[PDB]
Amino acid sequence: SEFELRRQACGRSQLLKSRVDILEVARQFEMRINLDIVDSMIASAIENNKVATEILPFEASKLREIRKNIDSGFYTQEEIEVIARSMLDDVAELSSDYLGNTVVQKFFEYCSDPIKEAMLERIAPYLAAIGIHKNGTWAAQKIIDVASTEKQMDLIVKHLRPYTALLYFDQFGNYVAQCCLRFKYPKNTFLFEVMARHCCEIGQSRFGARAIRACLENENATFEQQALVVASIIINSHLLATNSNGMLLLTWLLDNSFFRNRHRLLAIHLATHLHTTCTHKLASTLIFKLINNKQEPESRNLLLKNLFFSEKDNVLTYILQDQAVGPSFIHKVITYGREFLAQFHLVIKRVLINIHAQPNAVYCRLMEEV
Amino acid sequence: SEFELRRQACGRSQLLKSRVDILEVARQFEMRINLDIVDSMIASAIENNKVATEILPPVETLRSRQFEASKLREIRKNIDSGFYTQEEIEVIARSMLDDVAELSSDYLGNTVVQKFFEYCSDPIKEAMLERIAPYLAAIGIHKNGTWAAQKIIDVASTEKQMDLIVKHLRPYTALLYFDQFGNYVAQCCLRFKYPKNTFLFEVMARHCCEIGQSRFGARAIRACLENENATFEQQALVVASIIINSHLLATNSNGMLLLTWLLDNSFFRNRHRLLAIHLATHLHTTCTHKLASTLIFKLINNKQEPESRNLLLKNLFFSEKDNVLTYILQDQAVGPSFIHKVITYPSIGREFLAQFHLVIKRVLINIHAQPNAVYCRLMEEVGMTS
RNA sequence: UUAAUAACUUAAU
Ligand SMILES: [Mg+2]
Repeated sequence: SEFELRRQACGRSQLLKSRVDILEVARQFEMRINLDIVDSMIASAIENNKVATEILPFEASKLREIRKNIDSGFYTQEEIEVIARSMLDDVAELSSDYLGNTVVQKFFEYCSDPIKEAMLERIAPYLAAIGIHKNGTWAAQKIIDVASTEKQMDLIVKHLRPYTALLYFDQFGNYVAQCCLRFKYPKNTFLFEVMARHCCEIGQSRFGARAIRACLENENATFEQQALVVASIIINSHLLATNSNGMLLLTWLLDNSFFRNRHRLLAIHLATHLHTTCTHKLASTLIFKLINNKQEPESRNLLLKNLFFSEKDNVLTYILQDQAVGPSFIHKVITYGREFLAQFHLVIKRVLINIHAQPNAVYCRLMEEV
Repeated sequence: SEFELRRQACGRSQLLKSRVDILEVARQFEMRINLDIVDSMIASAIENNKVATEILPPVETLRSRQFEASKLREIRKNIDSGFYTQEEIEVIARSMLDDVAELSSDYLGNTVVQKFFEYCSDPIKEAMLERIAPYLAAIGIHKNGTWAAQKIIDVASTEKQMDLIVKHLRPYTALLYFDQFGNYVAQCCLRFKYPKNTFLFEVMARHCCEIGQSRFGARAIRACLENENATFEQQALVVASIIINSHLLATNSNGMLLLTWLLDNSFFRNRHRLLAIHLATHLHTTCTHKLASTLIFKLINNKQEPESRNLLLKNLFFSEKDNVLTYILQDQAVGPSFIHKVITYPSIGREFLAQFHLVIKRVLINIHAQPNAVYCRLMEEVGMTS
């Protein structure tokens, strides 16, 4: 699957490793986030290990008349329910039918809850498969959108949870996932558990990253749910910054977010990954945004210490030994003080000597600046 | 509105005042013109006074736009695939009569409404048109809807359809000519032929000033006059209206395009003579305007039209108490430069040249014009200084 | 000789 490929390129979940670091970041937001709620979600995130590999899956005239008579008000609610109960053996197959999907929709709009629960009991094991179907997705979102009882939501949550990651990857399934935000806490929690645990894999997909943004901006996400996923975004920022989709989440985090200390906490974490981020074409752009920001001095200060005044200049050496990104980054960073500027000038000159750096197109500007 | 500004810079219509002068210009056009038809057009032009100030779109309702988009995509997809009967199309169209007016301006709906008029039979077209006609003008000036409005007009096959279009477009006709898209919507009605397309020429004659001064209306007038469905009476009505508005058209490049078209047309006889006769009574504004004076200068320099340059020069220099020349030489940026250019042109003579020199000398003295950069060159030409 | 198809910025029958 696409999940298998990104799971291989992400390693073990940062939520598994840094359960205590995530709890601290959520605490260190200074937003009064209840840690017991956050930890229990990390608990249920680790508890629920069922993760799916793939998603596994009455002629035209007769269906049209059913839909025609329902739209015409020609039916009683009890008359619709007799029809529905007589099609339970087929209602799952119909949910993906180009005509059946419109009928199953009408069935859920008008039947009473016990019949909706009877239909859903036959559909639930296929809801994720219907959810990614071009036709079926209209029925699956309608089913979730009209889920009114507790028995209905639990059935949807139970049979969607193993496929929640795979849904975020899908052009239609990620909207099906978002439909579950209606359930509110605690039923919609499974969405944020999956987003936090697989923030690396989901964040690197074209749809999942955009669906994460949507979930975090949703009015039914509690602060704790937001804090859990955002903290996961932060401790994965060194991985998300390496591709455009992950960068979208980080861009969203810096700009369109109300989280206090997000800039500082993001910089603090990225300071231990300066060699890889500042040598990557896209990640270096973010590292510069964190330093160039004048209103975040603690970030720029900690980022500059780890950048130039390192254990043995190994951080600065790695960056300047890179060809396509490294030296351009360091030259920029400095060319935007005067006493402080010469102090950085001193450290750059030492590394370029030990690099044996030639003054070709890579080192023209930087060698002149120091 | 933007219409209010064009009429304020035009004044009241020259068609109302000079109803008999237009009839005069129509005669001296030669041609096979039935003169009585022209006057009855000026009559219908003045009777029909219901003119709209603005163009209002159909009120927008609330739609689940993505369920609506999928529906329209499939309708267009199945029509293009021939999977639909003409009856199946008409069933769908009849179910959307409450919606065709608002859909006509939609990015997708406009393509579907087009197909509906291409494929439905005439009763269903008339049924759709009865819902769309009061907004056709609005649809007509929409960047999307104009494709649907022009289609509806181009496929108007019955008399009931043309009359509906003419009925519900006439109040907005002037507004359509002003619009970058609506002016093509108005031209689509030229297909209707005489006498149904006459409303286009009535509006062009009454509002010749406002329309002829606009980038799109002036070019639309030129297109209508060159259209194969414009009778000689319709051409003469509008061209004569252009002549009696020449002093206003000559003040911008769009109206000047109409006058340059008329002169280079060579189909209307006595165009140069009739144009100069009218422009001789408006020498104050033309000879002081940057662009209009260019035309007046061309009308005199033309040696092959001697009668025109004689009437122009008599009214230029020999006016009551010198008020025409006074106004021109009182102007700074255009006036004096024009008179000097008229003098220093070897086509006047010498008996008349001294007569012109006398009056200009008298005006500049009675103006108390100083010999600065404006009047230095001209003052030496008549005496004054050296 | 003035022409011209919307927005969205992850949607879709
Ligand atoms: Mg798009």
